[PDB]
Amino acid sequence: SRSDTLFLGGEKISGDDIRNQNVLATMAVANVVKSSLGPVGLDKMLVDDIGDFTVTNDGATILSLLDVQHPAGKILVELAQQQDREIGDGTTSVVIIASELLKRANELVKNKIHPTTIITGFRVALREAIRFINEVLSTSVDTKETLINIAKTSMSSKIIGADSDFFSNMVVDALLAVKTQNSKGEIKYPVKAVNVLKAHGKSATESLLVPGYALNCTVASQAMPKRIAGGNVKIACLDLNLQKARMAMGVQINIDDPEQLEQIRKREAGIVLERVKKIIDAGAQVVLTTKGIDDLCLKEFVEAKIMGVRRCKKEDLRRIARATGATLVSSMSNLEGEETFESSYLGLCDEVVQAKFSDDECILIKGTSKHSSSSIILRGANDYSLDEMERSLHDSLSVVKRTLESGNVVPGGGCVEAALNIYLDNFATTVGSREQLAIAEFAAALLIIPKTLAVNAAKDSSELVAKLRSYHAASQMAKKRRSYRNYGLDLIRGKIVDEIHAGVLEPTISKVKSLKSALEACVAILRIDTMITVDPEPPKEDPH
Amino acid sequence: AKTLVDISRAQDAEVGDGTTSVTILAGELMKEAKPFLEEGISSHLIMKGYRKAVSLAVEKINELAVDITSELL
Amino acid sequence: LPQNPNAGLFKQGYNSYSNADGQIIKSIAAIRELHQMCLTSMGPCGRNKIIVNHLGKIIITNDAATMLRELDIVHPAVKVLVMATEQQKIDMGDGTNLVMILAGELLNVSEKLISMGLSAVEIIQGYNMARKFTLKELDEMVVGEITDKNDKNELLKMIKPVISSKKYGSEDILSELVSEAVSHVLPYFNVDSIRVVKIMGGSLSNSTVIKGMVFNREPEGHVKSLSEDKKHKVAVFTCPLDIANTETKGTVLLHNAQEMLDFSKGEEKQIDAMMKEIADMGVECIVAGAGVGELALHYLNRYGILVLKVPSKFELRRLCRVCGATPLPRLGAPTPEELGLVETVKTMEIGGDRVTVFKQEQGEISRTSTIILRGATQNNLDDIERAIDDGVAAVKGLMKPSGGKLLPGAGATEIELISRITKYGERTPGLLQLAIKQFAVAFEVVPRTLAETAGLDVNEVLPNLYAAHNVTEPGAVKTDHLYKGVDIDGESDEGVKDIREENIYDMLATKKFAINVATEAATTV
Amino acid sequence: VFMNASQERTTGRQAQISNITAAKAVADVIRTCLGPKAMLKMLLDPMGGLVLTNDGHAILREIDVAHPAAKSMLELSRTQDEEVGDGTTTVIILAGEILAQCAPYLIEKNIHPVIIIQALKKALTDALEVIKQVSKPVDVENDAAMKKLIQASIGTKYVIHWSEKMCELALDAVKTVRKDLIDIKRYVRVEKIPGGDVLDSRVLKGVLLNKDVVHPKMSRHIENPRVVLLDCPLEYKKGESQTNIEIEKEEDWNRILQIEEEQVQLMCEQILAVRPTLVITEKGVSDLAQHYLLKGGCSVLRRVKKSDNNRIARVTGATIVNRVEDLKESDVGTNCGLFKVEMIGDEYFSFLDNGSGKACTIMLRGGSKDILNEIDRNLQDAMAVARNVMLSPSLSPGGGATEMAVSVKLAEKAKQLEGIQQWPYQAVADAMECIPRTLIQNAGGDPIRLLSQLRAKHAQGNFTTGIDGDKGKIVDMVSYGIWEPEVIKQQSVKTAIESACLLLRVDDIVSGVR
Ligand SMILES: Nc1ncnc2c1ncn2[C@@H]1O[C@@H](COP(=O)(O)OP(=O)(O)O)[C@@H](O)[C@H]1O
Ligand SMILES: Nc1ncnc2c1ncn2[C@@H]1O[C@@H](COP(=O)(O)OP(=O)(O)O)[C@H](O)[C@H]1O
Ligand code: BEF
Ligand code: BEF
Repeated sequence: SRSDTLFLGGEKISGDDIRNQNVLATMAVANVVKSSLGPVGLDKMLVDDIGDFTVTNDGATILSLLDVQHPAGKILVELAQQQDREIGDGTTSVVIIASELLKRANELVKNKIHPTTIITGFRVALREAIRFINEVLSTSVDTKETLINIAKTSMSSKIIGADSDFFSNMVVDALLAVKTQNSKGEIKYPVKAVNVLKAHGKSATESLLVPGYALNCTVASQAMPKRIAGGNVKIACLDLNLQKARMAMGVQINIDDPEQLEQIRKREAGIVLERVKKIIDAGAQVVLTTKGIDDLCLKEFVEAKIMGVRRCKKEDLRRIARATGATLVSSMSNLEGEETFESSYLGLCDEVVQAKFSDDECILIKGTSKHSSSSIILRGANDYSLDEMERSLHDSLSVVKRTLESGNVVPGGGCVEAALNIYLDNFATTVGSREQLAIAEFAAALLIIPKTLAVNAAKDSSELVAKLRSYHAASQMAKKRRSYRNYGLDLIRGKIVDEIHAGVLEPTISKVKSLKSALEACVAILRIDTMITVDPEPPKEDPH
Repeated sequence: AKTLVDISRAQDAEVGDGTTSVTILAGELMKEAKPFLEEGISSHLIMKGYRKAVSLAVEKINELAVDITSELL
Repeated sequence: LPQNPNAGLFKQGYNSYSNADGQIIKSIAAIRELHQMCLTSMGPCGRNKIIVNHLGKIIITNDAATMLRELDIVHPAVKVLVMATEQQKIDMGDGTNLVMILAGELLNVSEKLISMGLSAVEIIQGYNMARKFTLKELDEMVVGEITDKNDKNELLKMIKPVISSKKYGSEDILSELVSEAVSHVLPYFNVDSIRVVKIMGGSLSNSTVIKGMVFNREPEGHVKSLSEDKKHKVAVFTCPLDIANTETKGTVLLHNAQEMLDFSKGEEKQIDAMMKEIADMGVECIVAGAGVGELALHYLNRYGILVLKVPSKFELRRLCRVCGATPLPRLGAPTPEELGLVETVKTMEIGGDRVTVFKQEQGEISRTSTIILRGATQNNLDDIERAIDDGVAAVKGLMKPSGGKLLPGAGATEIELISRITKYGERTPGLLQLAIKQFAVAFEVVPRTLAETAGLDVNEVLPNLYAAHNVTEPGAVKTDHLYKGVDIDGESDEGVKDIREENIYDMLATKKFAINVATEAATTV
Repeated sequence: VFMNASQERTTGRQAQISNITAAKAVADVIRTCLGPKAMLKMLLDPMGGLVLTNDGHAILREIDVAHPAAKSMLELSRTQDEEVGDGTTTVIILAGEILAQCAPYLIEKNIHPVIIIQALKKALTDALEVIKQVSKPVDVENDAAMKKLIQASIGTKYVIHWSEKMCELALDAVKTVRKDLIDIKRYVRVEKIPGGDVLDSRVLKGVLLNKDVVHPKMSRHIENPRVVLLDCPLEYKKGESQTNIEIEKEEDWNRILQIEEEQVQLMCEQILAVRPTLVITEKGVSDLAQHYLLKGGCSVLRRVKKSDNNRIARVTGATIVNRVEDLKESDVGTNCGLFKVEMIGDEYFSFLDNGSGKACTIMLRGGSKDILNEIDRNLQDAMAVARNVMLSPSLSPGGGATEMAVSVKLAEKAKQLEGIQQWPYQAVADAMECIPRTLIQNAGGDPIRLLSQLRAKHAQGNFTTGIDGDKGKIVDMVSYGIWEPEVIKQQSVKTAIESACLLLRVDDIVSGVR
């Protein structure tokens, strides 16, 4: 035995046991969320071991709440949160593909295949797989009509699926209508998105979109107006923190002979108000700071009937000022010598009304100089849902962005993942020999998804998938069209149906970034045969 | 159970009178909707089936309408 | 700082009270727990669940009356519906699932009625008045020609459905052995005589049925036993074969040499004397049932006489009823009017085990027979004897007139009843209407439960059956091995009538007890 | 509240998959031992088990598995050694491999066990036919048909290097009993002697045993002797019932003494009047009992093991007679050609050579107390494959051959029968390659090239072609001395699959407490 090194707490598994422990560890994190995907799929609830719950159908967020014990599992969790960065949706699915790739890969080396051969059998099947995407996604460049379809397909297999068509547009419209920027000669929609809130209580369907931002804040002093509308309003996003003023540190104050301690006491406050007025004198319909206004400096912004908001969200006053044409001012001084302020700093909106939403109230900002402001204020039964409703939002808004930032889209619904299944094996198997058996499993591993889309329905679905096969295989082989292929799964009603004929549609990007990373993960684990795991640092527990 | 006890205050703030009732309805709403889960095909067919419900019901809930003078309150 | 609510009325140690309505909601669910576990068990196309004894033994069955037999429950309410199935399996072989299935459902559907506004007393009378109508209506819903019992013709037709229910797929071959072991009992008949003996080795399809019981034992007398004969006449008796031992106090005292020098001989004398006496009678085989003496065993081996070691007191009987002889205490004094002829008493070995048998009869033909079940799994071979005992109980009912009345099983009847029971409550004024329309839909179990087993979209199977009231027999059912809804008449599938009646009663009886109780005062430890 | 706290339950896909993939465990361990490049295992149960038997049963008994869907394999095996000697290991392989290939459908489904169950239930009985088609008794019929059917069995065991000896060893003893045309498989006796070697194993053509003694002056050997199977105690064993001798008078005691002496004195003389050379009894005579018989030149016997003496009469034709005073002259056994006491190891065996006698006792010698036993169990798997080779002169062309042939059959039928029954048909079909798989993986020669080239050929002919690693590559196992009795391959599939469905007939599993 051994001696080897080093125990205790430091151990290592070898060859078979690892290649297995790795696969088990992957099917683990995988098989949990293998129910989620597909319209037929459901949501789950995770317990904060302190009672607190959290209902969610998202695969990414769901795996995070799992805790990811072990290297192989956490590796998938890491691959998950990658997908949101690429896309935003499909996290639930990407994990599956990967897991299935290992599952099968190992089931090959368990057949004494050897990993090197396999790791290439994917390396190739992957490239050719994208070469087939070149035939599918391209036809999906031309087909606002098909944008509401993509935003809708991002609703199914989700809570907001029941109100899909309704929120399908609330999603599209804010980004399409009011959310466009431009940096260094590039046009793109907010990959950081547009403020979305949640309204406790109220109706499901009645989630109010807004023709402006929805800064979540309350009026500084009650004495201020609760609304200032009409047209051409004076907005001011001032991060000056115009509250008070204390001596500059390191600049101590020792007085004498006076009898002048008072001659500057007020002078400390004066310089504050002097700057406050200098700004109020340029517009001051609404003032929005980040640091906050002071009681002794609110009375001044109050008497003038100027709405003032104490300490706002810095990430907001930016997006707000960018739409109203204003300029989020940092320091008062502008060149030297300057106080200063210029009416050229203020913004341009229509209404600044502080609305109400069930025991709560937030200030809205409707209309802007540049018409780019959108804020969707959800509203449902409990926080437990109103939050998850947002998850379907953050995960659907994305699917659109990625789409509108890449002309190419793809017929989802198990369609693509079905064509590849037939296409590579029937047509990839030119090399043959052993490498063939590898490519094969790489294609077979793809069926994993279409399968679970069906198994999600209690009813025997072994056949519904069998049909999706013969159909898709029909595009070429075997033994001027009209092309009889391109169909897909209609989970809602059993039997195949053309997906393009339906609202269903997933961005090509998503079908790539996920197909690609699912491989690297798989590979990286294939190369594994020994996991040395050394114990951490124990407590001193010194007998002396 | 923690989601229900939440609808209580979830409702009280919005109108502030349907305290006792919303819970009594929310609950019984599932009891007489349960045997249609297993005997029913899925939990999602019931979802869509509920929209056509709340929609129609809110309508009927509007039929029985009265006008407030704004003394008589 | 406080606070703390005191205790309203005290008592001893700890006791558990249960408000009746609350208990009904609460205990009606406990009941409901073992329901979803018994649903998947009933019917052929179903499933079997393993159970590990409190002693560690492993058990697998389809029978729901056994699932509970191996199950240690705590719920005083569930205890009832368990006592039901168990209090039936003994009286009537099959039908143990229709017990739980209905019972559970009856409670399940009664809930709606209890919540609507009804009262337990109202609910009871409701159901009850249905049990009297459902029992009678069925007494005529038969239409299944009460076939007369002869040979294997009618037997195999009935004994199959009783078997194809759990051990599906071996229905044919299985029941074959059953009916086989049956027709070896010349027709009042005793069910108990057909014993079963399973021995490991080969596949189940290699099992056989011999006219006479099998002994997993070797013939005594060592290498001095024949272990092979031809048409030998046997003689079985209990009393110990050895010397006549003093039942009370008794020893052996000797005074002088002549005594000792001869006492040793005296034994030898009596020994041979006793033996040869019984041997001359033409006795070709002595089946010892109690005690064996080596002292006198010296004699029996030499002439050429067999010797079957001492079985159990209860096994000697079923044996004797094969040979034709009769047991008789005290050694010697054999009576030819108490002797019996046995065809063959050879020593064959299956699975490599030394075994003696009584197989085949020229001959006198045994009154009791045993089935030899070869298999590969201790567990399966056990849940095969069960599917057999079920059958042996179905032939026990057909043997007592006039229970030999068939009936459209396979859900057929359990579906027609749906409407037939509806009408009764459809035309009975009062609040009891509801309590009846419920008892009716309660029978939705058997229908759906069959469909859900095969993956059949239950939402289609039910509607189809409703359309198919055909009244041809019916004439209408569901076979998991086809498309849409099948036809009972065709498959030759029909469940014996009386079994259903017993099931429909014991359930409506048990379900009523559970409904009847209002408060449960459970103790502790 | 029920259920009782606490007893585990797995409802759902759990037990459905955590029983097949759990049975796969034990089925993943043994899957290395089989065929020419065998992998024998060693294991230390509680206490110094220190046992190394390649008998798949013998192995699956020591694992003492606790899992239900696993103890099924420790059962599906245990049976084998009841019907057919060898093959015990190969059953589990398929028994599990079936369960294994049942996972793919069962998981991407949406498919109830009942479907899969009967789906294989057909394929099984389908394969059972093809087998019953291949065996042919007996083209070149010879008494060597059994001999070479054993070299297929002993092959790749802890005796293969020295096997051609342990081959003729097995056959001989088998053909000593009247089982030809019925006779037990017990009469051959396997004895364990300490020191020695496999090659130094003696095939006594008679009997063998050792016994306690009280005086060695007896004759150590006698040619063509007279053997009495007495079965009595002669020292002075007290009467069964409470035997007592109350006395009266002064000069009576001695009378009783000389009487007691007389009683036994006579019995002893009685033995003499039989003219024996060696008295063999199953009970104890020590002291004067030996003394006298030894003076007469007869090696007395301590009671001889129960199953021991029961061999001696048959070999010697004698009949054990518990009575001494009625001993006939036609009850003795002289068949013994030469009875000596040739000491071996640290012990001393009394061998009754010579024959017309049924129990061909084998005194197997060994070099290690853990190996002598690994050889014993390495002949139990042989003597039985011989016994069955006799009972049914029908021989299956084994060596992964009968498997590769059955596969093509099942695979043939499945295509015509397309549907949700095609996959499960192509299941037992594919899974039938379980054997030829690691059968080669154990060796080393590439398996994938081998079967991808074995199928590609066996498919176009070569019905009885297996994988013979003697020369690498594969060829018709029918030509070489590769013969496996029919019952083995047949019965095994029906059995391995019997559980390969039972474990699918499982819904959930409910436990207990201690
Ligand atoms: N072809 C068939 N043969 C036998 N039984 C069938 C057949 N088809 C359906 N069944 C079902 O099998 C019987 C009931 O199953 P069973 O496990 O015996 O319940 P129980 O023994 O408690 O009555 C039928 O009455 C029916 O519902
Ligand atoms: N000459 C051979 N070449 C290759 N394999 C062989 C040869 N002879 C026998 N075998 C294999 O070994 C045998 C299977 O035995 P197995 O159940 O695996 O363990 P054991 O022989 O101990 O019972 C078969 O005959 C065959 O599969
Ligand atoms: F279900 Be029955 F008792 F066979
Ligand atoms: F090891 Be063999 F299968 F008996």
